[PDB]
Amino acid sequence: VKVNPSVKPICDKCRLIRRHGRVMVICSDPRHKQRQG
Amino acid sequence: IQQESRLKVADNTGAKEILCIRVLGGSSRRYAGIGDVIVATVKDAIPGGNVKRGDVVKAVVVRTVKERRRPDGSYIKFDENAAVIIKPDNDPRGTRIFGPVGRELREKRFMKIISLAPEVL
Amino acid sequence: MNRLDFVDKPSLRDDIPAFNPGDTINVHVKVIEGAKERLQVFKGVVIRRQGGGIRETFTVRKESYGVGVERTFPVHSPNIDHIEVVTRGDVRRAKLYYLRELRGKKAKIKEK
Amino acid sequence: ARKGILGTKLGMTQVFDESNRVVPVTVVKAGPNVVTRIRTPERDGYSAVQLAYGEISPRKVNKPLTGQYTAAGVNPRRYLAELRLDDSDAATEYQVGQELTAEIFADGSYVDVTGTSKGKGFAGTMKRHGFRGQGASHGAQAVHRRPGSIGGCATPARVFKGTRMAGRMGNDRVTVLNLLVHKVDAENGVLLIKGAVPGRTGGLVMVRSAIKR
Amino acid sequence: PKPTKGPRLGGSSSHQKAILANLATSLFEHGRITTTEPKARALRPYAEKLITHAKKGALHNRREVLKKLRDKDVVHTLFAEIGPFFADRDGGYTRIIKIEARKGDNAPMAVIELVR
Amino acid sequence: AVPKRRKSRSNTRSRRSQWKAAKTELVGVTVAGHAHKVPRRLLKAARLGLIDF
RNA sequence: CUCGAUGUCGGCUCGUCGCAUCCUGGGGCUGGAGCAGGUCCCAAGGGUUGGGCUGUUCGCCCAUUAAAGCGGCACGCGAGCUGGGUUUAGAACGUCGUGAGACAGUUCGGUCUCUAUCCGCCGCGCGCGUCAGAAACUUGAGGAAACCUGUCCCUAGUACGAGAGGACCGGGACGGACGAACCUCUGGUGCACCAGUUGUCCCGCCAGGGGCACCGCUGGAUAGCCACGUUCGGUCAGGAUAACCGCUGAAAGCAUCUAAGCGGGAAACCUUCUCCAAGAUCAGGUUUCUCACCCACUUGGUGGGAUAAGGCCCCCCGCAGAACACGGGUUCAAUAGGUCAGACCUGGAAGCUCAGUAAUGGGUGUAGGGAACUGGUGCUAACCGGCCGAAAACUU
RNA sequence: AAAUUCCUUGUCGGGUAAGUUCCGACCUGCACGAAUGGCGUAACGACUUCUCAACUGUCUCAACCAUAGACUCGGCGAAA
RNA sequence: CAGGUGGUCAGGUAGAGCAUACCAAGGCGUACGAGAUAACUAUGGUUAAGGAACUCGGCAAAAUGCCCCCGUAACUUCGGG
Ligand SMILES: CC[C@H]1OC(=O)[C@H](C)[C@@H](O[C@H]2C[C@@](C)(OC)[C@@H](O)[C@H](C)O2)[C@H](C)[C@@H](O[C@@H]2O[C@H](C)C[C@H](N(C)C)[C@H]2O)[C@](C)(OC)C[C@@H](C)C(=O)[C@H](C)[C@@H](O)[C@]1(C)O
Repeated sequence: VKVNPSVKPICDKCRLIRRHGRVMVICSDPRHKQRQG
Repeated sequence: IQQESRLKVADNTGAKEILCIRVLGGSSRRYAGIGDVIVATVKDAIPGGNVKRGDVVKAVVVRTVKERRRPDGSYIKFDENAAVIIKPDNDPRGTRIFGPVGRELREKRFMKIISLAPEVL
Repeated sequence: MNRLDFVDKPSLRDDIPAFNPGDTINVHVKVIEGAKERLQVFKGVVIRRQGGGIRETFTVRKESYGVGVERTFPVHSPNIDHIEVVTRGDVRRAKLYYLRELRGKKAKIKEK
Repeated sequence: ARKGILGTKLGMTQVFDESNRVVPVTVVKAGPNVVTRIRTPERDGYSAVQLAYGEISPRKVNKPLTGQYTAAGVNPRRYLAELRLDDSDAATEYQVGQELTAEIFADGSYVDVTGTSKGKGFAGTMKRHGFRGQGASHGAQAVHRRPGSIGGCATPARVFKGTRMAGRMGNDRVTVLNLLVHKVDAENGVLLIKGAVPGRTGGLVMVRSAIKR
Repeated sequence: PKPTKGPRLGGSSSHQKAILANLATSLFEHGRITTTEPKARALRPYAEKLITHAKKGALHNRREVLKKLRDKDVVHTLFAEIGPFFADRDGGYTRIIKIEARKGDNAPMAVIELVR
Repeated sequence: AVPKRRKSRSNTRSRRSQWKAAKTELVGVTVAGHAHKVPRRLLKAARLGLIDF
């Protein structure tokens, strides 16, 4: 995961889901898999 | 037998003195036994021969005045300290060595000094 | 020590010669150097016998190659099966800790 | 169950082992003198056993103690120590009036031996805590062997608790673990223990089987 | 005598030797000798050993008693009367008794006596 | 260092009171005369005689 | 704030805390083939060396190393130390000033005070409490300590790779540093040991000693203490977890580790272990022992007194100790001492004898001396003792 | 590159394992220089600075011993 | 009051010495004591292995120590060293 506290989608497959406190994204391809804070 | 300890190089490469620079084997290790690699500068050799002075070279200890206990129950005290310089490959930089060697070298396994010793133990 | 005396009483060695410091003796020790057995006949002089019973040890001093060796064996130790005494001698000291000549002239304790 | 027994230590020796090595060994007379008085995990929630060991005259012990020896049915013993057993009582492993011996430790079975140390006196912070105490020559006025400092200035305007300071060391019950018994003399009592048992020679020592195998 | 732990009597060990030999000289003189209790505790074994030599009674015992008590004559009396007087007692030649503590230092005083 | 402050007479007195003196006496000891109460320490030289008073 | 004084730098000693983690632990991504490597997440339990140049932190370097953190606490720490540096007085240079003098210019020299009252902390006690008085064992709330890590061998030259190279995961060996305990071994020491020995004096003289000269000095040296010594420890294992991973699964006919649910998950947290511990006033428990016990009152309660069981004080002690405590012992005794036989230490007594011109050497003779260690033995000291100690007011 | 240089650990060599110190040479000498002496100078120096062997508890790493204290007991009995 | 105070005489034995060690004449035990293996402090002692690694710096201690006999560098102002 790349953790930067200002999270956006990268490609046209990232889903800005929310998951138990941290607001992560998932494009189902762990190229970034980034997550907020 | 530690850093800053002159001990006579007993092999045929000219050096008669080495100040142990280090005691190779562990972080903050202090005392090198009968048969553990030390670093060593060369305090005193023959001019022109195999080795010069001031060389940061490994060595192996074969004589320590302090009694080494063997796990049988006996000891081995020698008269004067002694270190045969070595290479990083299981070979002494020298070809023969002068005087007995502590048998506590079949284990650390440079079993070429225990080969080329005049008398092991 | 009676019951600790018994702790070591079935742990003794027998018939081993009488020897005090001064006697040159000849310790045939068991060492397994290389093969499935080996015997090294450490010859030298007894420069010490720090006693105690089983805890008793001698210190044979050999002079090997222009360099001595002070080899401190225990009596009763099972890596010893022949403490041959070569030469006896009635010396003045009991600990012979002065044997630091190596010029040989005085390295030899006179006969008896 | 954790097979333990009492006993006193008679001193150290060395014994030569099978492989022609040395065994700097401690002799502990755990001899066949340890009797019991069970401690139910129901009356008092232990599941422990009360091992006795010693030889004293009736005249030597006071009435409460001899009453407990009589109610257990045994002739008094200078010591009377206790050993935890388990989450279980099991009602058949022991008995009140039982007899023990050093024989349970079966020559190789590692023991862990516990007992009070030798008092190292009122020992200062270098016999007590290993302080590389201040220098000895380069001007050090009077502070060789002396502590040094105790904390900082104004926020901890106080010495923290548990500061390493001088005080009476020694005598504290210590447990030296994993002492492989070299021999067992059930024919005159003792139990050899390859190691260094804590305590004065001739003092109480509880030889418990290990926990670490 | 095993040694003493702690500070030796008088000053150092040499003064303790001298103290002991003096106390034993006057003990084998008068029999009944008052000291402070620690002096008598140090002297009881020492004196009893000397009297062991006394009841031995041979030039080697005389020469090993004269290596403590310089005096030839108190030792004459040792190996004359005090010696044979203990023809029976194997050990137990002296006897400590408690006197009242010396005023001025409250030093616990004790009188050590040859048993008779 | 010096006393930073003087002592409240409570503390002062409270450990002037821990300045006690010991005791022992062994009453009814027949010696020459009327029974003297010498201490249990000394009663052997009380009996034998090697005690003043 | 402090000027009727808050002692300044560096080092040492001792710490301690933080996480902004150098290593060790778990991970995600990688332009990550394998080795690795680079970056981000969690993680503070341990650990984080030795030297050369410098007053130096700052650094640079040598040899390592698993790694050789970055900070806080009066740039922690001078009633704890050093005083090398700063900013006293002397002196010299260079420079400034006519000059006295001056320079965050330099270079030599240059007093570091206190017996600890209160808090703190480290140890030890006394008094009471704990609803009768003890005694033995203990429960364990709550604490503290402790927590490191490398190499090598098989796996396997396997996988991964054109090949040099080269695994993960698992099983075993050898260590380093740290700590604890013990004294069997090595080794240190040894002021009541043994012998040798130089000066001098003495014991009437010789012989044999002894006093003093660092214990005269030198060779040893048991006990004790100890490390350079030995042995042991670090863990395995459970629970909940972080990061991360995951299943079931909607809202929001899907997709999602999340909303309900469940699972994995680390040296970090509680456990596990070692140690303290019921003053744990919530003052515990199992058991054993003693229980009329006489006076006076205001019958009683209430005081007193007497003791029980018990403990103390005295005394003989201790490898237990500053005092105190603790442990052992007290005549039915082996507790100290002595005495005997030992283990050991020393090293070959004295006398007598014989050889020798004599110095000195052989015999009697493992002698003789002797301290602690062991076991005997009722000879000496533990002494025909003093003290302090119970009786519950009662309820569903 | 000095008792003299700030930059400054100037640069190069000797010495070291590693040398901000030392030695020799160089020479933009911030700011050397001739009786406020210039460069030397054998002997001398409790002067300052460095290197080397003997040696050692200084140190790695401390341990044990004796006395003077501390501690206990009796006596007198302070101080800031 | 552990300081300071002029000069005189000054023995023995070992020693070069009036130093030093032990002693004569002569003095004195000179003024809080008894203990007691605490830490720690001072004064001394000794130490395995190593030998400056300590440090600001070999500070401190250590070693060298004396008699005789050989031998003795650079440099020198020709004395030396
Ligand atoms: C016979 C004993 C002496 O001990 C010493 O020499 C001390 C070591 C001094 O430190 C000397 C010596 C020194 C070298 O070491 C400390 C030095 O550094 C220092 C300057 O003065 C003092 C302790 C100074 O205090 C300090 O003085 C500074 C001015 C302030 C300090 N603090 C900030 C408030 C203060 O503690 C002090 C003022 O004398 C001046 C004390 C004053 C009463 C005296 O002068 C006394 C006569 C002193 O001679 C004395 C104490 O009796």
